[PDB]
This record gives sequence, C-alpha cells and structure tokens, in this order.
Amino acid sequence: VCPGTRCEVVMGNLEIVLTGHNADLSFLQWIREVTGYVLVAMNEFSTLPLPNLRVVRGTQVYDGKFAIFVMLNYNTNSSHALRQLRLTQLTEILSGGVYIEKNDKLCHMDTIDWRDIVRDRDAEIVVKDNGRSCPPCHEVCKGRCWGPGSEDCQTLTKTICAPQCNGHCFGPNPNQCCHDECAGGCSGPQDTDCFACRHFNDSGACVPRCPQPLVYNKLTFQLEPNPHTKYQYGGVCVASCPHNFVVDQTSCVRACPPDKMEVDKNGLKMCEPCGGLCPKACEGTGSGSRFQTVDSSNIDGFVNCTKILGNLDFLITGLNGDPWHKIPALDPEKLNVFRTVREITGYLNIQSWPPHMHNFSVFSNLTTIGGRSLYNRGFSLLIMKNLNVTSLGFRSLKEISAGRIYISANRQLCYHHSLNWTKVLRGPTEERLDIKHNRPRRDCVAEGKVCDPLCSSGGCWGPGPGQCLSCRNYSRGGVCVTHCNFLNGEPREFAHEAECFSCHPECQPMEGTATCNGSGSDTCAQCAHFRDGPHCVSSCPHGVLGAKGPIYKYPDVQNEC
Amino acid sequence: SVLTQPPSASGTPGQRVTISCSGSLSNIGLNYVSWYQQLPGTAPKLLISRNNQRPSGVPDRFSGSKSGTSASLAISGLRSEDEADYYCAAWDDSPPGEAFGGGTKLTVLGQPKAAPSVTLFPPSSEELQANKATLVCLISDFYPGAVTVETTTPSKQSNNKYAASSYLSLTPEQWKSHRVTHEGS
Amino acid sequence: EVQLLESGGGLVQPGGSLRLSCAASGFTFSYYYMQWVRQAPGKGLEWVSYIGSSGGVTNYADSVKGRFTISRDNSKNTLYLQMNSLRAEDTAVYYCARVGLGDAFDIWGQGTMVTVSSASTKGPSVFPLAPGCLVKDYFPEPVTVSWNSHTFPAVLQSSGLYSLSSVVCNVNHKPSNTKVDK
Repeated sequence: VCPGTRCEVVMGNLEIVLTGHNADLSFLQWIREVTGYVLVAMNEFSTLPLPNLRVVRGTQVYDGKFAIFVMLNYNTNSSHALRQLRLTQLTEILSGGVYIEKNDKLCHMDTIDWRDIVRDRDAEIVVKDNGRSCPPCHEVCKGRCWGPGSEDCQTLTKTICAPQCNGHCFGPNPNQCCHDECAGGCSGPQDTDCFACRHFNDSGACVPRCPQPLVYNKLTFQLEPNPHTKYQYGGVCVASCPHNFVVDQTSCVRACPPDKMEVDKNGLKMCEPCGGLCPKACEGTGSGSRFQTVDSSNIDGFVNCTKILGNLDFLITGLNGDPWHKIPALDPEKLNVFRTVREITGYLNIQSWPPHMHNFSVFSNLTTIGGRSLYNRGFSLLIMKNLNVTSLGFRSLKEISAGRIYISANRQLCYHHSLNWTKVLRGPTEERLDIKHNRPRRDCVAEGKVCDPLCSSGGCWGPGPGQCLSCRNYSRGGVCVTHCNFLNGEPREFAHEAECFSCHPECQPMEGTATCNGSGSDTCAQCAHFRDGPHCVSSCPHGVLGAKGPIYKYPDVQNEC
Repeated sequence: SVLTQPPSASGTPGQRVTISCSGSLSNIGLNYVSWYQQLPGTAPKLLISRNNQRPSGVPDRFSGSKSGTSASLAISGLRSEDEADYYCAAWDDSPPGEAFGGGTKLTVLGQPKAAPSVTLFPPSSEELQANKATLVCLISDFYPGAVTVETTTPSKQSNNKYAASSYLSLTPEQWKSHRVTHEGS
Repeated sequence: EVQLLESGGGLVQPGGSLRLSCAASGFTFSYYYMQWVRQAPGKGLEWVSYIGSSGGVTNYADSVKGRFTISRDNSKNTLYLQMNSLRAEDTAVYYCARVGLGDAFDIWGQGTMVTVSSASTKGPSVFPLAPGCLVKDYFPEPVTVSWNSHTFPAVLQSSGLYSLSSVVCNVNHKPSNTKVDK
C-alpha cells in the first residue's frame, strides 16, 4: 500500500514525467498492483522496471480513455530514450485502454497481445509509431514478449469460457472458472488463485469481508471477540490498525465519525458510539480568556459543549448590555446552551441572572466543578446578589473538586440550607463555605420551601423529587421514585446502585416475580420468543458467521436453539 | 496513559524542524497541550502552554499547535542552544492524571562529522593476578554523539565533541581461551 | 520570588521509606493543584501524582499506587510525598510542579535526587593498564582522579557499582575515605 507518484499495491496513479538519463528506479522493482493508471511521458531513461506488476485496475484513466499511457519518451538530439517496458507479469487491465505511441526507441510493443491484457472490450488500444530496428523475441516467448529475453515474455491467460462463468475463468471448461470474488481472470478455482481482488484480501485469499471483530462463540451462546479480527485498511486486511489510525468497528478510518467517540478499552483506540451527544471542550470566560463575561457575542459559541476548559463568568454587563451600546443584551432563552455542559475545569461565577428565571436549571446536567482555576479569593462557585433565584437547580452536581463556595445576598434563595456539602465538596470542608445573608432559614421552613419528603438526609437543589441529592429509595430519569417496576407495570425494570433500569426486550413481564436481574438478555425469568442457549432472542441465528462460517438451528420444540 | 512523540529529531543551524505529539480523546482531545524543554543537566521548564501560548522568554521561533487528538511543536530557525529534550504533556480525564510524552531528543548538527579515536587497553597485569581481567575500551572525539559498540552514554566534552567508554567483565580462564560504530565504521 | 523549593531526597535502600518536601513561595499555594513528576536517569518524564487545592482529589500512577501518598499543608505552604516501600525502579529525580492557567506546569522544583540501591559503600579497586589508570567497582559517585599532584565518566555496572577510567595518578574516594595511589 503506497500513494501515487517499496510496497506492493499502488493506491493512486503511477506518473513518471520528464526524467534524466539515469534514475534509481530500482525502488519500483516491487510493485504488484496499480489502482489507477500508468503515466510514462517525455522520459529519457532506457527501462521502466515493473516486473511484478500483474494488475493495473484503472478506476480512473488518463486522457479519459487510457489505463496505460506512454508517449514521447525520446529526444530529438540525445541518444537517451525508452527502449524496454519491463512489464513481464502484466496480466490484466480491469478498466481502461492502452496508449503506446511516439516512442522512437521502444521495441517489442507491436508483438504484445493487448486484447488478453485489456479486459474492457470497448476500451481503445493504440500502439503504433514506436521502435523500428527491433530484434525478434526469444524462441521461448513464442512471438509475444516485452524484451529480448527468456523471462520477458507476455503470459497469456484470457480464454473464452462457458456461460456458467461470465468472463471470469481459467479455461474453456466450465469446471475451471474463477471465484465470485475475482475481479477478472484467475489461475485456479480456489479463492487463493486470483489475479486481482474484487474487494479485500486476507493474505492472498480474496474475501468480500475481512474477519469480523465480533464472531459467534460455540461456548457461550452469544458473541465474542474473534482471534483474527482483521480490519479493513482499504484493500488489505490487517489485524492491527496502522499508525494513528483509529479502529472504526470494521474499518481502519483516519478519524472517528461525528456520531462516535474515540474510546480505548482493550488497548487500541476504537470508535464507539457517543450515545447522545459527543464530548466537546470549549473556551470559557475569566482570567486567561478573551472576555470578562459571557454575553450576546459569546453565547453562540457554547453549542454542544460538554466540557469547559476554563470558567464561566456571568456579569450584569453581559446580561443587561454593554455600557457603550456596542453589544446588545443577552436573550435569556439562549442561556439554554449550557444544558450540554457537564464539567467545568475552573470556576462558576453567577453575579447576574434573568429576573424571570428563578433558578439555574440551565446547568441541570452540570456534573463536576474542578476548581483548577479559582475566582476572587479562591472561589470555585460564586453566586452573589441574585434577588430572583429561588433555588439553585444543580441537580446533577455531585462534585466540587476544590476551592471555596460563596453564596450570599440572594435574599430569595432556599432549599440549600439542608444541603450536606461534604457529600459534594471534596476535601475537608474546614472554612470553605461562605453561605450567609440569603433567605432566612425560618422563612423557608414557614412557607414550606424545603426538600421533598422523598429526599434523603443529604439535601436538595430545589422543590420536587427531581432536585434531590440522594433518593431514599430509587431514582428514575433523575427523579426519586419509591418503587421500580419490579413486579408490575411497563416496562418491567430492575435495580442497580439505587437506580431504575428497563429489562432487556424479548423478556415477557413476569407477574408476581422479578422479570430481569441485569441489563443484558442473559438475565431473565423466561423468554418472550426464542432462547438460544442462556439467552433470549427474538429470532434464532438466521445467518450469522462464527469462527468457521454461517450458524443456524431450528427452534427445538420448546423454543431452544 | 502516555502521549506519542518521535524519539529523535535533527536539523542544521537555521532549519525548521517539527515535533508531532499523538494522543487520545481522553487526554489531548479534551485538554490543553503543553510543551516542556529540558536542557542537558537542567530541570525542564515551560516552553509552550495552552496549545500555543509562549511565556515571556520563549522566542517567536517556537510555535505549538493542536488539531483533534494530536499536537505539534514547530521550531523555525534552529540554533545550537535548542539542543535539548522536548516533552509534550496533557491532562487526562478517564484515567485522572497527566499524560506525558516519551520524549524527543533534538540534535543540532552544524559541526563537521568526525570519527571516534578508539583506544583499547588489554587486561591489567596487576588485575590478571587478582582473579579478574576486565577490558577497557575508550572512545573519544566524535560528532554527533551517537556510538554503538556495560557501556556509558556519549559524554559531551569541552572540545564540543563527544566521548564514551565500554567495559567487558570476564574470567581470566576465558581471557586466554582465544588469542565501535559511528554510521560508517 | 516565585519558587518551588524541594527537599528530602537522598540515598536509600529497597524497602526503605522517604518523605519529600516542597516549600512554596512567591505565590498563593492554596489556590493551585500540585504535581509530582519523577525522571529516572535515562528515562523520560513520568507523572507520579497530584492533589487538589483543598487537598481533595488525589490520584496516583499505577507504578506507585499504594506505596506513595501525596499530601499538602496549605498553612505551611508545603507539598509532601510519602514514599513507602521504595523499589529499585523508584530511583529518579523527583520534581514538584504547580498547575497553572490551562493546567500547564509553569513552575518546577530544582530536582532533589532520590536513589534506591541495595549496594552499600565500597572501596575503589585500582588496576593500572598497559602501554592510564583504571578505577573499578566503587560506590557511590564521584571520584576525583588527578595525575601527579581527559577523564571518562564512570559506567553503571550491573552490580550497581561504578567503573571509571583515566588516560594521559591520585584516586581519592571521599565516601570511603580512601586515598590510594597506584
């Protein structure tokens, strides 16, 4: 595998134009296949050494008609010109024609059966006005050759065969045609005896698909990583992905898809699905940024952003507007752009907030505050003078890694008095909490501004079971529920780490007992359809491949594959 | 949890060289990239911070860049003072820590290629009578400092060249049982 | 000025323990995460551990996890590293770095070398060659070999010892109080 204009496969076009009298073309000695066309024009060397060149495909052609273009390889004065076109193994041309003209000193081109090399019947073959004083081919070559040698003979292969083998055959007999994965002719009936591959190549055996990474294991009636697991590197199957290249399930792509992320489980980098929104870091505000605050000109650059490499400053200047009427006020609806933000490396500074927005439910998906960058006098979270905020609303906030916490002058803020910051603020609390002069605790309790009864002794981020730090029982979509759908209801659910999850499909709702035990289909009371081993599938293996080939089995009476 | 750098890099006084740095989404893909220069016998200092920023002291010659899960360090206008080790680093998420690079050893040539003057000493007679017979192979005056023959690492002399030494511990019985490369030895 | 001064390093034996100190000055130590990075002689930079500003988060490398313990005294402006059950592969130059803007290590320590060797002090056996002197098997470095009244750097022997040579003699080994001429 190598780019166009050493290796074995030439991905691209082999172009050699205007070369001196002597050139180290010995690097081209090892070339088997060319994907494009061969361009040799206006050269001065005597020989083009491509002895292993067996197949020139021709997905694209020079002059819109030629897979091999050779001309003007001589000089009007000097005596240095192309004399030999060493293509001793040139067998097939899948597409395109041949153009060899105006080569004054090039011999043995008017003796080659190009109709045997060219597969495209409608292609144009022009070979004339070449060498004049050319000696006959060697007695071995039997008339057709590439040069004056016993090893420079053209090997004929193509032969009109039975209609059972449409073109692709190795003889006139019907029991001698090629394989279905052969691009042209062949040598034998086997898959390891072809000239060129129609798709891929394991190690000389042309297969339509490289060894799948996930094959069927006879042991555990399911799927498992395959021993070979060769990945697609374009035309060559490789067990290990190339340099920097990431494994995209079945292909070795240069970079992961827009809907997938570059995960790295079993050593190598693999492109796994994001499952929602892909992680994305963004520039923030504060010391080291471009801005003093977020505003009308910054709010648009936070779309689909999950991580904040920096901080987020919310000043009155950003909300109300610029003092010099340069930048208009910030539309409160655009604040919903931070709903994708999960982590902030630095601090969060909210000194201003839209009056009709009584909380920070915009940051309801905010999980982690690093505090690797602090504000003012060592603060990671500063909410000051917000006379409209009734509750915080950081339902997803579980960790504030460092720094102090400043929450004051909010006057109408509640639901935060019962919060156990130790279960959120990492490191000894000591004197890191600066929370005072908000809404009096007695005022909140009197008006019922406290945590929902379904919340534990931890605390809350506002009213309702959704703003709880820790549920007394279970959680469902971030909502504290008393029971999961264990014995009744749809969908039937199970429990894990005090959180509700739906049971795997094809598992009928078992009344009275638990339907599922885990997330997979390996853990059910019974199957709603079929049961291939210790599993529960909607259909028995119709045509899945394992380590040997396709695997299938009829539903043995009691629905057991 | 390591970043991938080329082990070596070379150039001539006034030439532009590049030092790439591979990584992953866990580290580089979601964090800032920083470069650190370490002169021989000194502690490493901050050369490049936050992908492309230079502190007051780093010339406009050095220029770092970041594109996806990879980063590069370009040095336009190479000087004999740039001869040092270059490491790249990035904060790592899923394994909470710092992802460092293997290290790139930038070699600034300029000096004419020289062949090492080898001086080998046969086992000491006083040593030979002491149940031992170690060999002493002394390597001196060569450039660049890279010679393959326990063996020392190439030591920079005051003559702006390099020196080395290789020892061979053996047995006196095997000593009388039988009676240095520099890219073109 | 702004400086991270380190201390506590030295020569120790396998199984032994060491506590490295890192005094800060010139900046507010309580506002930054702090790092530990070591570098074995010949090897590259290796991340050891880091701690939060409030001493909260603490993560280690798998090479040191369980044996090493990072801590800090923000009241005394000092970063510590409790190195217990030291192995031979822990021999390195331990720098303490401060995280800065963009999580970059803008301030480093001076070095403090930590050495874990089983071999104790030994006398330098001198064997004179044939038509300089040879300093074989001595520990620890260095030795001032001057003739009367170009010297190659010693090699790191497979036994943990050193072998120095000199070509044109006084070989004084201060750690062993050995002044032998040959």
